[PDB]
Amino acid sequence: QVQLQQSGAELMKPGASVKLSCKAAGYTFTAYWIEWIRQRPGHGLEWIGEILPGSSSTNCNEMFKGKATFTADTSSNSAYMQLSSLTTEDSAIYYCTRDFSGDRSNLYFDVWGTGTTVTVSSAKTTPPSVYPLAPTNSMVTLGCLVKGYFPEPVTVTWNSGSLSSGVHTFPAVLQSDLYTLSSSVTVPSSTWPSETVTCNVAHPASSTKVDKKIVPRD
Amino acid sequence: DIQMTQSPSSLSASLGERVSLTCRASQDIGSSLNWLQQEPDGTIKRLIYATSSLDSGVPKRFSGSRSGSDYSLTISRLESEDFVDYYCLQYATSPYTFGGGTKLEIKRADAAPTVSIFPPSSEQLTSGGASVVCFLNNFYPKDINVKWKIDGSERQNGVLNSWTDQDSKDSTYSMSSTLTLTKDEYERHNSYTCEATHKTSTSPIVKSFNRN
Amino acid sequence: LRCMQCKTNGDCRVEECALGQDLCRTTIVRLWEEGEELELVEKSCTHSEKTNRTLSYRTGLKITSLTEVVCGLDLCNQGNSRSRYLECISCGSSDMSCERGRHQSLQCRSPEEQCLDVVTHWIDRHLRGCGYLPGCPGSNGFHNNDTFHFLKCCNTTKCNEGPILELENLPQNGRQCYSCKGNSTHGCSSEETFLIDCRGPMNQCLVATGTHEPKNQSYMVRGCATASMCQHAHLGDAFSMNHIDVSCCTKSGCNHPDLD
Repeated sequence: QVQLQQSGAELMKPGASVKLSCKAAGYTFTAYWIEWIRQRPGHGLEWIGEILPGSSSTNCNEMFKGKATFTADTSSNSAYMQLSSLTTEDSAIYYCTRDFSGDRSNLYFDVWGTGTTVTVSSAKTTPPSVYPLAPTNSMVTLGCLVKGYFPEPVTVTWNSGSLSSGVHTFPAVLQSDLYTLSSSVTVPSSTWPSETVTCNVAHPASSTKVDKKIVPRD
Repeated sequence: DIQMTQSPSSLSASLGERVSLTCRASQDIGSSLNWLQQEPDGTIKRLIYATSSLDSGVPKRFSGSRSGSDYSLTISRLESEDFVDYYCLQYATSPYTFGGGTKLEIKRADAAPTVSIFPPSSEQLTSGGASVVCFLNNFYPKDINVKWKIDGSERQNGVLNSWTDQDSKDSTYSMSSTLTLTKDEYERHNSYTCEATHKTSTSPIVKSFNRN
Repeated sequence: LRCMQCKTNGDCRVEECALGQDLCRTTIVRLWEEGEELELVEKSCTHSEKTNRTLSYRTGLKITSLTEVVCGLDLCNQGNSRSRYLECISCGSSDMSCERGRHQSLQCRSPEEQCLDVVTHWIDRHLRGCGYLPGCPGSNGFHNNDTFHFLKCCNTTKCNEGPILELENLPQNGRQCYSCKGNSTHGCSSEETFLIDCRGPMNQCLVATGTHEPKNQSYMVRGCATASMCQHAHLGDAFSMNHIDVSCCTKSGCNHPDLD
């Protein structure tokens, strides 16, 4: 089968360069241009550039002048893209696809890598500050707030997964150089504080797994 | 540099309903426009190549067509699997360009948002800062917006918002409005409130919270 | 009118255009062939009812790329990465590639260009690829006792595919028009004229007169044609005619010399 295999997610200090790869399989590697497409958060797809192995020939969108730099190793059926002098705004997913060199429209942009994440930031591995959020006739909603962590992701569960009921976990937003997210759970007003309710926050990067139960305040 | 103007940016529909989206070229690009489909997990697959040619395995309800500068992707009998993002791609001349994407929605009944306000925990107050969280949960359509009130006063900075994709169980949305602050400035005033209005209530819904 | 005049070698001058001439041309031919782009350019005065036209096609590991461009102004023919608009089947008779089923894909380089399919028998035989002729979207051909021309033209992907058009496999219209070619003396004379059975979409009775551009004689033809083929421009390049008459009609035999 035909495949485009992409390098791992990269966590990067602004002002560095990183070399992403797109390893091909299943077809005559040199017969097709390899295309790089950026996709920023909640943003759309943009075209970075391309390179034909095994040639000295490449193109790019003008905007990525100085940033994107393309090479390829035919021995290894591998294509590369360096992004130099990184900033905040290089934080994006990056997909690779293929574009046949010859004429035959059916072979253009037909198969796709599943993308590489590049996240660029100043901040260093930081676990989350899990603060609890306590207060209808029938239902009572409770909350657990994960603030000020880095990097993504965290897993949040309630009563160690047994409680998957009225659970909403929101995607993180940057408060400072750090992320921040909240999780809500909805349970019967008679159930709480009859039985205790606990949010369970794991932040794999910092080897963390912290628990916090919800209790009436004053 | 050619540009493609895609629409609709967002579109809601039901099962069975036929739908169509469009990319308009700023220059002639022949029949060299392709259509793309992106899964919620980011996975990108190609559906239509060369304006009208269907990909292998793509179900025949998907179809392509040009009219002048408007190249239009069309789906006839919608399936649950179809409600995803779509993009067009022109490859006539480098630099190649994409549409601004189209997000596809399942059409369901209206639903009022279950609002909830939450004062800062003492553990955060210990660290020094203070956050107030408004949870707006389970409402359709997405047409809604937030307001905070500090003794009445709407606040500009400190607010942050997060939204969920359309829930795959009830088919609704949910929102997380968060109001960030610190010691001195929070340790002052006596009423905080997260107000928001939806299509289901003429009077905005409110959660008047006094810190005592 | 005066037009730049340069031979293949490239020695140039200003040609005072002879009486009648009112257009200046620039025929550019190109041959890509495994890493060598070969360009020849002719310029001169040229006769009217001519239009900008181009044909590009693939012969095996080669690409032949014809182009001509005209205009009415004095010295108008003076001075003058990857593009992809339409996938077109291509081949040629110069290597019996069109005659066989070795039908390569050629991508059109310009937005105007369309997928073509021509057949030319008297006086390459078969051609397929990318090109432009005015008002092209559609097919139009012609045939008589000996001559057979056709030119299909389309704007969708791989529309110029399938078997090679032979006049023989086409049906009979029912239309019968008169078939002749030559001058009204020894040529299109009334005994020399005769009835043939029209074919395919060529169901118009046609007569076309004019003058053979090479030698200053006049020249006439009759036969079966499409409606679109009924056109002052199209006969002047299929037979090098100009200063033309083109009459068409749809009664079997409305061709006849008596009926001119």
